[PDB]
Amino acid sequence: GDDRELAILATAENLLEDRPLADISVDDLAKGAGISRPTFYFYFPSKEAVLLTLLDRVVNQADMALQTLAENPADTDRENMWRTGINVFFETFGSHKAVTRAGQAARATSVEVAELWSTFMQKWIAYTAAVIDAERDRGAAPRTLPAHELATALNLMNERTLFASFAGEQPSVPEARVLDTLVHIWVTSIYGE
Amino acid sequence: GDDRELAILATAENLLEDRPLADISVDDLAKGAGISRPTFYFYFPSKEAVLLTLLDRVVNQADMALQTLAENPADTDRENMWRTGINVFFETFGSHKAVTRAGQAARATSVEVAELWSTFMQKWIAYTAAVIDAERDRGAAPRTLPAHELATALNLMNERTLFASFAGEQPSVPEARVLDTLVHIWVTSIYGE
Ligand SMILES: CC1CCN(C(=O)N[C@H](C)c2ccccc2)CC1
Ligand SMILES: CC1CCN(C(=O)N[C@H](C)c2ccccc2)CC1
Repeated sequence: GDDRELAILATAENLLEDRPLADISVDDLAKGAGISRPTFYFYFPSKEAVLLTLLDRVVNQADMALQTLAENPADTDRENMWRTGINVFFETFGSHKAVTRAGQAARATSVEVAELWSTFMQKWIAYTAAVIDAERDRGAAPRTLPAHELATALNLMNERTLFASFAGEQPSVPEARVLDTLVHIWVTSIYGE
Repeated sequence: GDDRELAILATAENLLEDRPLADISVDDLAKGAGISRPTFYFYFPSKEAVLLTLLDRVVNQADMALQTLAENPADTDRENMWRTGINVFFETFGSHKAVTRAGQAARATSVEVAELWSTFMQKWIAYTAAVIDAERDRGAAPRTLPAHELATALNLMNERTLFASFAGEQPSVPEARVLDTLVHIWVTSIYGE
């Protein structure tokens, strides 16, 4: 039951490491999961729906990890606070590069993948903005740009820059330098006047 | 000759304002350009090739505008220098939103659109890095991050943030606030310690 479903998900994630969704068949997913094609269709309406679930799981893992941080402050300076938080996204999505890559491409063709991504981006921006506001309220950050607009650009930066590094795009920041690059831009743009 | 070619390009740009490339036919482009379908195929091998040329023209217009700036320094402070340069991209791509939107989507499916975009990104990053280096050499900017890695992230930020604003994505920075948002992040990240 949940075991066949999990096997289909594992197969799909494994197969997306070697080729795109377009080059993967339902027969490929069924075969890999040790089930027939009609049995597959009992668990999922389409290969597209398999990706959506994989992405949903990755996105929620990141979100849950950020919630955990938000509830248990690490005892460090402000630079390290931002780094720790950006690192949740670096590690979570960096641990699922094929799902990241396929899921970002699916945004063009799938309304549900677009809305999933859009919902969580709004959440992570809102949280970023709340932290900047608290930093301004405590007098640690200067009142420069509208917090929510600053939050939006920094989050979009992270999205495009992390994804380019993971995919090895040209151009991209090397994966071993991307965390420090983002953290510097967040800290200088948040604290700087 | 060049007139039929230009008419096909104009038709394609006009039609991309109302619908995507997938929903536009060669018969649509021929009709709009006042030519037959075989005559179309004399000028362009595909509707895809029409987009590639449109994007090529937009990209080169931006590039040429930046070259002009680079050769004639505006007499202002450093904030205004960056703003003027970011503004070339804001205005050029902002004046061709349908071509921008279609061309960015084509990156997934077209190797030539991917390589066009990649070539000019490398150029604009290299130029950004050269300016930061000169700023460091004159002692106006501190030696923080590797210039080229800083240049890469700021350019990727601009790409994703400008495009989200133009497309009205959720989330996005409002188009009337996006220039000031980017300029603040560039200036604080380039000059800040
Ligand atoms: C406290 C903040 C830390 C930094 N954040 C962050 O990088 N979000 C962006 C949008 C992202 C999300 C998933 C994958 C790649 C990038 C948000 C939350
Ligand atoms: C001096 C620099 C100014 C800012 N630049 C810039 O925004 N480039 C990015 C990559 C971009 C290009 C086209 C469309 C949207 C964004 C580069 C050059």
